[PDB]
Amino acid sequence: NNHFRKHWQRRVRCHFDQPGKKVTRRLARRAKAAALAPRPVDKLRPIVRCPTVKYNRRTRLGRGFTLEELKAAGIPRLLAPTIGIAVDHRRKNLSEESLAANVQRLKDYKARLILFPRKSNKPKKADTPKDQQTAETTTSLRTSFGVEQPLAPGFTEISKSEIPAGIEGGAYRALRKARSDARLVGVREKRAKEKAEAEANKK
Amino acid sequence: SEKAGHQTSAESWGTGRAVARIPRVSGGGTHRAGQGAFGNMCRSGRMFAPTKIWRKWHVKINQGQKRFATASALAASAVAPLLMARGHQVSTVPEVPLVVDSAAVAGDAVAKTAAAYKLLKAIGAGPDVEKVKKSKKLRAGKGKMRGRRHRQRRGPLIVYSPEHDGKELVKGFRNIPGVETCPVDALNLLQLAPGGHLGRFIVWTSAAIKQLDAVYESKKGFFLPANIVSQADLSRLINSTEIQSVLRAPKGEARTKRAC
Amino acid sequence: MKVRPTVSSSRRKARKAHFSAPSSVRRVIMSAPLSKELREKYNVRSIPIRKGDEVQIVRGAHKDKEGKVTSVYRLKYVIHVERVTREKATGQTVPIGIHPSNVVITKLHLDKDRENILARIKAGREQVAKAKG
RNA sequence: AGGUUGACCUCGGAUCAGGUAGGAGGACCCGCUGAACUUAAGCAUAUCAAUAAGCGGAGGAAAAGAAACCAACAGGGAUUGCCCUAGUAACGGCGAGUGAAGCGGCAACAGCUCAAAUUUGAAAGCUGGCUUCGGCCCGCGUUGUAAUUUGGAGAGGAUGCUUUGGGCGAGGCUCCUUCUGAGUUCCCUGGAACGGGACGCCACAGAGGGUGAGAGCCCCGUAUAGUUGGAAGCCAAGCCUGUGUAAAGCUCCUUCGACGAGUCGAGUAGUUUGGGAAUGCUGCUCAAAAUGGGAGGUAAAUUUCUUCUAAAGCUAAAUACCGGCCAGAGACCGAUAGCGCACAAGUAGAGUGAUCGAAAGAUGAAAAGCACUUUGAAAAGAGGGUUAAAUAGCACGUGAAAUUGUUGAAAGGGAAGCGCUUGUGACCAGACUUGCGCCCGGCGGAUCAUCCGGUGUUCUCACCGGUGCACUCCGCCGGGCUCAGGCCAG
RNA sequence: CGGGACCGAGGACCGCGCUCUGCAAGGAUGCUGGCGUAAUGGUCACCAGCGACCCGUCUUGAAACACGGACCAAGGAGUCAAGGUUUUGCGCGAGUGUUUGGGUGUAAAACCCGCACGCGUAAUGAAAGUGAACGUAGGUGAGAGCUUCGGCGCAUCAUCGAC
RNA sequence: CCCACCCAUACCCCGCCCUCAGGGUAGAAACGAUGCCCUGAGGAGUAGGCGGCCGUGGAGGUCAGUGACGAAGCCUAGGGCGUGAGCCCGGGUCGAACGGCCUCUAGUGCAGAUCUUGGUGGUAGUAGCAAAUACUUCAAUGAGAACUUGAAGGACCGAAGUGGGGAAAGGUUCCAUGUGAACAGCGGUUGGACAUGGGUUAGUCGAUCCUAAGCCAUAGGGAAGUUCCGUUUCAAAGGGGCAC
RNA sequence: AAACUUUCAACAACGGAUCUCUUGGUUCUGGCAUCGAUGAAGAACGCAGCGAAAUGCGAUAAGUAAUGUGAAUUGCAGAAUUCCGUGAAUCAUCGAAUCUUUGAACGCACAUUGCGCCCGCCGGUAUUCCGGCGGGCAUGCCUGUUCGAGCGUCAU
Repeated sequence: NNHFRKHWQRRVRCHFDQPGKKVTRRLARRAKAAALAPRPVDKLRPIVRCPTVKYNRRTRLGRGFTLEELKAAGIPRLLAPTIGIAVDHRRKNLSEESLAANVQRLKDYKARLILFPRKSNKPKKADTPKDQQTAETTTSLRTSFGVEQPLAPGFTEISKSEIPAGIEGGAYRALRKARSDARLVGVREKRAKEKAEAEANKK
Repeated sequence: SEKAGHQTSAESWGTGRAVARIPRVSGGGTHRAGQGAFGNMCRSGRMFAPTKIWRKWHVKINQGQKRFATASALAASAVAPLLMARGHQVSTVPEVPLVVDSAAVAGDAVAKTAAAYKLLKAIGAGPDVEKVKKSKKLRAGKGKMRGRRHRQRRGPLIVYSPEHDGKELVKGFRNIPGVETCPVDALNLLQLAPGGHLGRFIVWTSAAIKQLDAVYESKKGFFLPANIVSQADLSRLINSTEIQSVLRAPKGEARTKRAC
Repeated sequence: MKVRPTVSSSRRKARKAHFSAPSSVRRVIMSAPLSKELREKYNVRSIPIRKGDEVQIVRGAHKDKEGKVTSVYRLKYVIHVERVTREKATGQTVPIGIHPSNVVITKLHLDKDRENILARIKAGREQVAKAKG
């Protein structure tokens, strides 16, 4: 199975510029870091869980924090993109756990945040005082605020006194039964309505 | 170029009685008219199988095999017979592997080329450096036109620890011909086996000798390999009493008498 | 070894630049060393050669000949020195082209611009020496 | 005066005041239009190919783009590109073949503007003209210019706190500029050292080139910190001042909460797609709705559910680049090669024209490119010169073969050429020239054996210093003897 | 018991032997002469005896026919890429693959890094789905090697079973 | 029917080369062990298969490699080695680079292709230089005169010309002076050749103006568009005069 | 025997292979964004003391100004440069200029150096004639100005 029946030599792409493009990307990143100093080179990203049943075991960085997450962390939505926080209005919080995890992430970032005043001679109450403005800082939010546990721990120890009893009848039997009711959910309802109609007719 | 030999207008004159059926340049009034075109056997034509840029130029090598080869080259660099067999001049070297104190290379001690040169003559790499100095020759062939004018031998390779010895020794040793420098954590097989030949002469610093074990303990996915032979002395193995005590008596000599 | 990316080690480009250099570049190319007395007087090693300089030839078949530079003929990269000539067949004299790297300057044709050149070269050499020492 | 005098609307004129478009380039990009050779035995489905040619339109990138998305999960979250998904789902005469996407990792990340509301206690908006630079006019516009709102919301209330404007600016960065280390030391060869030998020196510079032959130190440059002078921008630690007329954010809420039409969608036709049961586009016909509409890749009805919110619009980056400009390189080619072109090459030349389109580099280090004489009408020749060399003479480095002339040798009664083997003539490579070992005689010296001390070693073998006093060791010179020595033979 | 031709391989001893002071017994020595150079030997040209179709291609079974070749120099034709397959060498090994990317660099080199992913570790069925031990991972007959000499029995083959 | 004799690459014996096969070779005085020693057998070859070596351009390493006291290349009735492809040396010429060994790499090996480009033979001093009637004498010039000039003669075109002028086309070929080579299929002092200069004067001759056959703008309508139709149209397409 | 034909060798021819060279191609990589009605790309014609071409330039024509360097250019001729300097150069840089006839090409045309129109200025006896010079006159479209047309809608 070789697909060479078109004019394939007209659009052959070679990659001799791979090291040069790496050099160009590194120079661009250095320029961006120098322009953005002392801010980090990237924005804070939330922790989200991958879709589909294949990848829902693993978490990763998402686009931005939700408005509910920002409101529960006390960060206004207009201030958030100005202090290194990415905002995503499309994502919603369907469960408490991801919402709470991202809110704690935002609180940790806000606790570690140093905010310089807009005017040096007129500091405000929301700004970091000059005696606390000096510390060891980080320039990579993807490294300092990475996904520490993408997967659940694969090994845990318990005593044999607390071994669970298990599903009555067996796990295999439970799976077969659940599939059986999932396939027969409509038939039972139809026969129940038929029996109810017959009972109403001949009560 | 992809269009070389194809920027002509030419058609074959057909089967006839006079000329070969090669395509010929049309028109008139010039020498090119009527001359053959498009053939690899023709002057001013396209070559057979024109070379392309999508030829495979780079070879993917397993990192484990690279690390194996680097370990083997470093092991061969500590064998003084192989250093002489690779053409290095090490007859005045006090010990192989040659380890120099880091106090003589750290900071700006050998940041000057004169100081580096004096240190080399003190430690005994001087005859080999002089060999490289005297071996300069002009290249035979078109490499002279293509930017490769001179050829010379390879001198000593100084391996250092950048964290403890600094990096001014690189500037110090740069201008000496044949003298190469390398960090202990980025060792290069192209330097350790020049031309695929084992036994490079290496000047070590004490910091690099201390850090070499950490360097091979920090390589993930790689361990120092297990040899398939435990005792490399075949003479000791064969002439040991354990083998000789169970041998059969010899059935002949090295030379056999002619019977008839 | 060259380190800067604007420096080329191409022999083809170097020869093209050398043989197609304009006249002001050829003036700098056509430089000559000074004599030992001039070097210790001015703290200057080399200067471009011009008409009116006194030179001594130190290379070639006309070695140890001294004379004034009568022409700096930049088109074939040569100079003409007075009395360093040969005879054509017909008996007339034709000058012999000498490269400026084969002569040493013994007396400078001094003027305001030459003094400015010597002063700025000497000042640059001295400040380089103080910076590196 | 009313048969008059005007206000609008629409349509015109002007070398009116001020502007703008065209063409070039087109490698990459956005569209339109659109083949055939080819591959299918042939061949109207198909494939080549949604390609070549043709046409229109931009930029340094273009385009796309902040969901009428993917999904079905514990849910992800604008666009673009790389890897993978995957030669997979799927499509396909008589089968040749074709062929995505979601997730996942990474590069790069950035969000927003309108229409649909009454400012109605005040068109608060704007083009142009004249300015004394304060403004004043001719107008546009209510068939709607500002402020406010865009679904992430918002509008109205309640509530108590927060937020803001200007002006300097040390210092830093980008770009042209001045300047940078060391032998022309001695000897030999050579026309010329840049070659060989010796003695040095510099090196954050031993890249490259030139100079009469392979030059770190003769010259230009090369490395690194800097150092002169100049211009224009950007970043920026900090520092002075106005403070709330006004705007802005957060929190809560009874209520309100406008959201794009010949458009969506349906049928049909053509085309296209993996989406020939689930794709997109266009034409014709029909032609909507208000928790409505689109989608949920098998047609339909009923009941649910999940996701967004079309028919208006803007926006950097990661991505492309056979065009242009600048630059650096190569296990590339070395004048029939490499671009058609290393040269006054897209030139000379051909064709009515569209177009087609070459051949052709090298004296010498330096012209020193042959003075003068002589012979010829001249071209030139001969002497004599230049040069290191004319066996380099502007036919010019080297100078092969085919082919030609002279000289020398040979053969030849309708082919030569070739193989085996002698001979003749011509011309040659080897081999040999004496070595080794004894016995005498004559010389010239004690690096004879032993012992002592030191040193090194393989730890019992050696070297070094003293000792030999010449029946011992080492060379030389004359003889004599034995052996081995070249070719052809008996 | 004579007469003649061609040949002399090997290189201390070893062995078989015999006619046994030695030898003809597992391969030539001894004596002598001329010359010591173009004399032997070699190359080239030529004559002489004998021998000897012009190459390549095509065709079929083969010849013949046919096609190409005036001569010389230089050029001139199974290459590269992708995808499979068998074999060889190498590394690691139920794992393996750093090089999409990131870090680093004396800067297209070299060195370092890990998430995902590909292949393999499980198959079968159109699919829904289900999913590999009765036994020292079984019995029998062979089978290299080992053995305490009774047997244990690798790979592999044939056959009967089990999942 | 008999006797002897001739000779094949066949058969016998011997030497040597290669291949295959079977043995030997370490308390190593021990070896390009990828070596060496002993023994036996065999030897044609198309399509085809496999192995080893020779050569060319370039890359890494190495030979402290060769070289202006002469690298590479070329010529050679001069030699040596190899079965061979080839390798090495001597002599002559010449002038600036090149080679051996181990790995790496390829635009790597020619007698053919009516092969490409370039150069050169025999044919061969050959075919031929025979249409348009035709030339001759003296003098001059010149190195040289059938084909230059002057004179002297002889002829031809024969007014639908071998005459005198134009249109198209050419472009300086026109005129003067000078001229080596090349060209004028013989020669050349001559030349439309080569070199340096000079020469074309208009109110009245043409063009310029008019319209013919015809072509192209504009209005307007087609066409995705490059553009097509349209030339009097379904156009507000303009002139004159007078005014207390 | 010579000549002739052929072979062998030396030298000389013919021819331009081989070797060495390379201000040139080819491929890759990095950086940059900049044509035109304020008239582009392209074309034609001219310009040097002595040039035909290539190169450069436009009647200010192998060029002008400005900045910088600091003593040339060169084939010949002719001049230098107060060298202690407003300064050579076929020099570099380049911000000010010049920029013929054309060409999207723009008064109408163009196979014509053809034919006009508008407004100024100058000269020749010149209110009239003649000549020269300068500035202008394309199309589509936008905003605005001004002059208009139409019972199209009205007021009066």
